[PDB]
Amino acid sequence: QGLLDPESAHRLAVRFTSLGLLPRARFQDSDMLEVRVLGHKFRNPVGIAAGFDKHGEAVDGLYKMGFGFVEIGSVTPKPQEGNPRPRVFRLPEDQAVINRYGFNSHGLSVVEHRLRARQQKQAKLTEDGLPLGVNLGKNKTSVDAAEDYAEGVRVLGPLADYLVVNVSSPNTAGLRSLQGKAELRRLLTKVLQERDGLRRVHRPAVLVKIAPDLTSQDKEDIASVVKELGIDGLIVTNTTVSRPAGLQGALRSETGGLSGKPLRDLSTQTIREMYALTQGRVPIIGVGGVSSGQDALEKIRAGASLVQLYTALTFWGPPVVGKVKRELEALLKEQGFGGVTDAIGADHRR
Ligand SMILES: Cc1cc2nc3c(=O)[nH]c(=O)nc-3n(C[C@H](O)[C@H](O)[C@H](O)COP(=O)(O)O)c2cc1C
Ligand SMILES: CCc1oc(=O)c(Cc2c(O)c(CC=C(C)C)c(O)c(C(C)=O)c2O)c(O)c1C
Ligand SMILES: O=C(O)c1cc(=O)[nH]c(=O)[nH]1
Repeated sequence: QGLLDPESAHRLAVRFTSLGLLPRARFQDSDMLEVRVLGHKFRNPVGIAAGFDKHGEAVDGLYKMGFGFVEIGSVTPKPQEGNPRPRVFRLPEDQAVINRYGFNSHGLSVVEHRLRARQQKQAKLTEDGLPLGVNLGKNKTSVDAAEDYAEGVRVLGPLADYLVVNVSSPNTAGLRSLQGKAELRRLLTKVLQERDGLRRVHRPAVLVKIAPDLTSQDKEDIASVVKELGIDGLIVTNTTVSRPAGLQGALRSETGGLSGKPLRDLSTQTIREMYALTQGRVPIIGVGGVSSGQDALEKIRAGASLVQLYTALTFWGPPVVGKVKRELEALLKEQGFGGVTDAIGADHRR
């Protein structure tokens, strides 16, 4: 996969994963790694971040890889092609990636039928501690962003353990302004009303996924709206449009969202701030630059109940999943935690 262009390599990775051609992971999850949050049991706290399986093609292969939960998407209401290629760039010297896909999506109807073909299989997986998240986006030309998200709630909500209102892609014009207070309250009120209108066994948790580039005011406002409306959780963070000092990759000045190691601590600090602003009462899924057990535990101690990764998988391969989990269990023991749950937010209680 490293030898092809990055997008072609990704498509080959998705196809290979979907076929199950990867040997089943050998790491057996210990009880120490179980987390109960968002109304569900998670066998382990390490998920695949949105973007790897944009269209829901490889869910079962990803569980076989050892992920404790899978998030697909972002999915847009209508199919759309995204930006012209190339739109994904490797920064090997930084263990980073820059992408500007622009919400390439098979669309709600195609993804709906894909998930329906395995809906009862997923119900059993969820009951066994392996939940499914669905990340919702908006079409490029849509005139009414809230209605795009409402359509996603109605169509894929009934197939999801949790939904993500992705208002933080750097690659759709105007999207991140949906993170402002008034716009976000109106958008999330509509999303939650649509969610509440689904039948009980088809009613997912709703989370908001936020950028790492927010001002202090932006974060205060998001925290306020999340508590006012009863939003079920936050995903922290998407990719960054910043370019931290010190990037070495030749492609560092490509337009797009930066992921991987240069994002890691910006993400951890955003988790830390959002946990404090919500008094530790709002579950956080922490994501950005996780490639080791230490990376995972730092985000958990900062306030994350669960973590996700994507970019590290494309540098270290499938073994990184078991590596993170084994290192995490060892660090929890070394630091005197009974399990993941005991470590959530621990830095704030020092
Ligand atoms: C190529 C690529 C595509 C992505 N697509 C999406 C997406 O469609 N929706 C979304 O919410 N996040 C998307 N992300 C963001 C990731 O879910 C994650 O938030 C971010 O990459 C940081 O995690 P990482 O450093 O482990 O990759 C994408 C990231 C990458 C690298
Ligand atoms: C869009 C971001 C992006 O997404 C990808 O999916 C890949 C492919 C890829 C990979 O998925 C895995 C993980 C292997 C699986 C079978 C799932 C890899 O181990 C590698 C390598 C070199 O080891 C790999 O290149 C990318 O290169 C990039 C830049
Ligand atoms: O371009 C996309 O589709 C995309 C990239 C990214 O980093 N984040 C996101 O939410 N969408």
